[PDB]
Amino acid sequence: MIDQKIFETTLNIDDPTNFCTNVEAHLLKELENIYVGKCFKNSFILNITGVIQRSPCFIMRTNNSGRGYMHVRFSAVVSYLNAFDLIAAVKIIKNDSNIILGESLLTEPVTIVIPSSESQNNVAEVGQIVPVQLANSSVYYIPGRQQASATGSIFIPKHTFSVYHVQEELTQEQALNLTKLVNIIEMLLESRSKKDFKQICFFEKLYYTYSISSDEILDLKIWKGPKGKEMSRLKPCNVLSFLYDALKNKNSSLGFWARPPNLLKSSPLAYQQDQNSFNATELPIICSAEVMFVTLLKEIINYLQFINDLCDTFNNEQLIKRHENIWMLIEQRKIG
Amino acid sequence: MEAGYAEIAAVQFNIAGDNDHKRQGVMEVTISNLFEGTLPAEGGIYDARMGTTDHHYKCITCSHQRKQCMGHPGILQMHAPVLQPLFIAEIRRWLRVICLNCGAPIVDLKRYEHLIRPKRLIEAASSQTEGKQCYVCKAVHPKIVKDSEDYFTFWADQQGKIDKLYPQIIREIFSRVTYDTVVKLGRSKNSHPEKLVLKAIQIPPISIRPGIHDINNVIQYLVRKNLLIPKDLQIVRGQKIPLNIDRNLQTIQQLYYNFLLDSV
Amino acid sequence: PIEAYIRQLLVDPDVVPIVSEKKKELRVRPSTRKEIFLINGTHLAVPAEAPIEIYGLKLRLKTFSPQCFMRMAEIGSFSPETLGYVASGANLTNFIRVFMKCVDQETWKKNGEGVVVTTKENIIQFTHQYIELYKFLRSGGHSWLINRLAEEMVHRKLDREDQGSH
Repeated sequence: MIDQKIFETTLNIDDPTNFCTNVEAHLLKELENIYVGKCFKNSFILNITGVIQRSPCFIMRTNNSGRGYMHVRFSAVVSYLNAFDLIAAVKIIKNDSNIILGESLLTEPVTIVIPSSESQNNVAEVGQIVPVQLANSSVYYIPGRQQASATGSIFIPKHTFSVYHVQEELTQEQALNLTKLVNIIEMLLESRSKKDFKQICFFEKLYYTYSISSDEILDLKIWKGPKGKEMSRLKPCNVLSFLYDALKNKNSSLGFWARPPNLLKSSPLAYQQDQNSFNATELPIICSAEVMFVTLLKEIINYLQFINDLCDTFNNEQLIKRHENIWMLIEQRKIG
Repeated sequence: MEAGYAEIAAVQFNIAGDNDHKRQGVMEVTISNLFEGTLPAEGGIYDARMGTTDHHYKCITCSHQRKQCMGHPGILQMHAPVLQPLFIAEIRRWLRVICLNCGAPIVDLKRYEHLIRPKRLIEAASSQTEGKQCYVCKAVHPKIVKDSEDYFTFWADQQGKIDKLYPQIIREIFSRVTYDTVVKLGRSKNSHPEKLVLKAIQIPPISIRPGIHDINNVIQYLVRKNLLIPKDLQIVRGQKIPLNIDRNLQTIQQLYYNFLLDSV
Repeated sequence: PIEAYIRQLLVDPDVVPIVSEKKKELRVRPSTRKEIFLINGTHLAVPAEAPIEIYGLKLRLKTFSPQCFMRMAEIGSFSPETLGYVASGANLTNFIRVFMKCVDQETWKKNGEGVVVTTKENIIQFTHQYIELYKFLRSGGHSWLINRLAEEMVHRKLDREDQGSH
């Protein structure tokens, strides 16, 4: 997830007289040379946005070199990868008996180790681009490295889900905070709308937990995609509209919230009920409205980004025919 | 990436336990060999991960030459717990204060709440605690006596019955002490008595012991004699361990004491 | 799998100490020395292996200061799991107190405030809530959140100390 961050650092200056001429420009250039494209303080710095504040260029006191140093606090655009994150393009580099290596081709530099034990792996031949999902573990950001260390496997769609029992109302400040995620989802939806609809439908049908019976596209005037199975007589509710109405204090967030596999994970739909009617196989998670909303919004963001990057990477039928081996493997692991 | 200019503003002194030595160590010593041909043997006490003092090879840790390498500590896993030579007296002050059966303090903490922290534990241990009965487990506190034949052996005298407090028994006793007792006795949360017994010692960096000194012979003897102690050794208060194992434990603890506090 | 295994996993942090009983039930052994309580409220530690019957679980709700979160955001290298924990403890967020509140009753009272649970099934509920809380703290969500608030609060402090003042 691309985000902002603020760092502190100390930079050494060999020629203080030359540095003091255009201090802000020299500072930006040296910061870009040192920190851009490297992992530092549990994050990977993408760009240097600016310098919030600095210190006067002091002169080093413990040596007679005459050099200087300056403490700089700067805002940088960084990226942080989380567990269960969906990456739609990694290049298989090494395929040996021990492990499998891949490198992401997206704007999030990360090297991914893959265990050969899992059956979904060991099929991705060297040179194939396979969309993978990061495993339930932390992503290692080793200082000084141009990539991130992570573990994961080829993204096989899951068949289970989680139910959130909400006993707390959504406060105005929490809704205002969540409007940022709502804006992110909106921008992702408008970016998706510019892409090819055929590729969108193909990939959503491919990564559906179930199998779409026939061509039937569901439309909400803000998200367009194929329509799949339902849940008896239960109807889904739009999450974006619910959040917008909650900003005006017009809805109640209490009760059982769920996103069972019959819903398209890249769609803003969700199920809200007054009773635990979902046939889940675990105890419902007691949480506030804000926690459930954060989880669902980030899941929607993840799946929207996954579909968008998958369509970006595979822009022609030649790549699809090349990766039909992976596509059939994905298709096989589906519940009837 | 570059390291910015910095200066030291303050220095903090603490007691290093097993966790500090395990996380600050760059390798674990596992063999008593010294070389494999001309290069240092991997896993020995001269392993190049600890540093380098020869032109032939560079440091494996920082990839520097012997001039720019400051050395890196290693870890030696002791098969039996060992006491800290520098703080043996402190260990005594803790054995006479807390109960040896449940860890609850045998002295009244409220009696020392007005003293300053540096002398709270000293003044608590100065009082007569032998024969005092714990108010929780109802166990009579024995007499903690220092063996006069060495500098690190303790005995418990329960109404004439004498037991030897092996470092494993001392560690089990100390791990039963809560942080509330440590704070209320003037010590800090970084000076818990459980750190006074080491099951993993630090092999100093090669930069501290160049000449791949005579202190390296002590470490090599300590490494070789550590492997004589069985790994699965377990000591429980009251157990009569064989004289073969008891003799080996004495030398290992004495070797480490002479490694740190010889002729001091 | 096993409730004993789950509780042993839950015993690891300094938070959630346990109360021991002589009823001879729910026995478990920690992976390290653990400070526990007993009925009538006496605080005693146990070594890295000691069979302690489990009367109930008391998760302590630690109260920090916003200056601690300010310092940790100033450092900037902390994991989201720790930042969110401190923010919940500093009342900047309430995730810990939201996932908790499976309290049976006022079945056990002492100095520290928190969640006390003393029965069979509600201990299972407590373990489930703790596991879900830490999964949320390590989830993709709460990583966009804690980072957002940590960045924005530091930025606002810098603005009010430089832009709003002189």
